[PDB]
Amino acid sequence: NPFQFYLTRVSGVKPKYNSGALHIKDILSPLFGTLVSSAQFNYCFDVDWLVKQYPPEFRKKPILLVHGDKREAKAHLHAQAKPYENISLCQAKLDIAFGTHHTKMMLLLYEEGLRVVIHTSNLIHADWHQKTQGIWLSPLYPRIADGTHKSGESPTHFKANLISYLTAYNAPSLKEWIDVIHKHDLSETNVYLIGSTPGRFQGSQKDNWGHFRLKKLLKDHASSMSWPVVGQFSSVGSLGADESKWLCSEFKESMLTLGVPLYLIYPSVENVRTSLEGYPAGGSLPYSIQTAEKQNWLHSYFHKWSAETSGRSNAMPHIKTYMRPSPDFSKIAWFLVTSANLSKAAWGALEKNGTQLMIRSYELGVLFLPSALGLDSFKVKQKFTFPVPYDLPPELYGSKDRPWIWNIPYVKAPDTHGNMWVPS
Ligand SMILES: NC[C@@H](O)c1ccc(O)cc1
Repeated sequence: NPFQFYLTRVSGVKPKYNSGALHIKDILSPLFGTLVSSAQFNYCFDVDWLVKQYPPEFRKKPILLVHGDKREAKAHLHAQAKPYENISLCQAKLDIAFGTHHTKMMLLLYEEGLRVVIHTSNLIHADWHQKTQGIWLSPLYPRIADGTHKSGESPTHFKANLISYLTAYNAPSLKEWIDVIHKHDLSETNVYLIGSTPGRFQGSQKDNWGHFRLKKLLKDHASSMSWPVVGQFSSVGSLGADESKWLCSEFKESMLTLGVPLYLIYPSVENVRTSLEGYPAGGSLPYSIQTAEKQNWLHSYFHKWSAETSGRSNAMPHIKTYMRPSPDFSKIAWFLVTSANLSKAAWGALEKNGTQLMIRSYELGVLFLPSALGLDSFKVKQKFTFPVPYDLPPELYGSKDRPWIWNIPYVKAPDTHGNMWVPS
């Protein structure tokens, strides 16, 4: 299994649909290594819940929480953590407004080596219960024989890329994790790291982050051959007055690079209503009427959530993925799993006559390139060759479908649990 790409367990589907699926408890289990220390980067945290996901024997090992909370929210987080002597926090600077620290990553230091986990789930019960979420598991990275001279680097430059990502936080607690990574052999890594970090980037620095980083990797590491682009996400930023402002111009341009139809997959009201969760799934799909009414054009790009291949049609997506399938959808030129949703905040927007990339948020993903495996393309695994976790080709919204919008009421039809949705 070259990909090490997994979905989270979904409770309440047939056990067959959970066979190759992982819950956080499985990720933190002793079968994965003898835990010594860990860092949990994320957006939302339930500390009590989180600590319980660790095996009892490991529950007292040091844990660093890397978050972006401020003021009263920071207060609350610290409050959640206080009861736990072994937990420290690192507040990631968010110097630009409307930025979030959105990256989901685990750094797991064991007696036997180091593991890196890049995934899409918040550290709260509901994100791991009945949602479709994605996980990439690094291999167990051995410690470098403390008597040998080696970089421990991979052909994909993952090790240096991860260190640069951590370096940008400028945070004392992360330097220690940077030192740990220095000491390990990450050479077996076959994926590319794609990060976002807050900033306004000029010249050479453009290629380091966001969609320009992706564009750069696709230039150097794919090659060419009406192959569509597919984008799949749970949050939608303000994209501009029309497609030419950002979506089809700079964003899609990065995405189509190699060496054009755009399918966007976003849950409809109907997908949410009949989900395992019902309407409360919409709490994790925060598309506001405010934003949506500014850009009604975007919605003709939208396709339904359907995941029969993985049995998760009813498990609302909090995973985010982007990919480049062939015209018949039987193959792909690459696959990206990331925390980045469909927003300029996450991906970057060009400022000052296209000479500046402005990014608002921390985001992190892994890119699977056939070349890193010595292939030209991946065959799509038809029934959850790359494991595409949702159905192809994507299915267009019906005429009566609407995109889920979180902050309006739905009272005409009850959801899966006989409830309505009246936000307020
Ligand atoms: N339910 C919390 C809400 O703020 C939220 C919504 C979507 C996310 O990805 C993360 C958090």
